[PDB]
Order: sequence, then C-alpha cells, then structure tokens
Amino acid sequence: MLPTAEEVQKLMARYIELMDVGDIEAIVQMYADDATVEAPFGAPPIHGRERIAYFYRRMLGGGIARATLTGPVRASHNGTGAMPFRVEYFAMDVRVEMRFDEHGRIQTMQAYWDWV
Repeated sequence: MLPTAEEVQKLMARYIELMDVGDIEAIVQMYADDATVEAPFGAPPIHGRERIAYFYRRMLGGGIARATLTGPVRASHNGTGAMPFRVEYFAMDVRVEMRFDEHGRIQTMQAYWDWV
C-alpha cells in the first residue's frame, strides 16, 4: 500500500520540477489534507493544506528563478525519501525529508536550510 522506493524517487523528482518553475498549486496538490511542514526544521510547524499554501505562496509567490538538485534523491522502502537542492530568486541550500501516505501524498516534510 505505501509508495515503493521508485515511486518515492519520481514523487520527489516531481517536487523539484514544480519548485523550479514556481508551480504553487501543483506543489500544494502533492500534500495530504492534514499534512505538516517543518521548514525550516526548528521553526513553528505548519499544519494543513491552507497554511502550507501560505508557505509556498511566501516561498514562490513573488516568483522564483530556479530550483535544482545538488545530489541523489534517496528513497526508503518505508515510503520516505530525502534530497538536497539549492533555490534561486538570491540563493538558499535545502535538505528535505518527506514521508508519503499510501495515496502517494506528502504526510510530513522537514526542510533543513543553509544560507548561500
């Protein structure tokens, strides 16, 4: 019932694809109704699709130039995966961990941030 390591690799690759073109609505679509986003990890957690959109509206909603992987997408056999990327508007480096539910949607996301 959980996404395979291969499905996780395609889901996380799709995430980067949409971040890089500033596709807010399609990113929010990847989240489960009651998902949690901890980005940056340590800041107040974001609960539910409406508030998670505010975060992507805040991150992409004035426009983005590019977002690109800086290493392999790593997937578990447990419906989770991890990938490092760099965003550009200005610049920031991000290490993201995602857990998927049995429907292929993001239940939880943690992003570790680094200043460029």
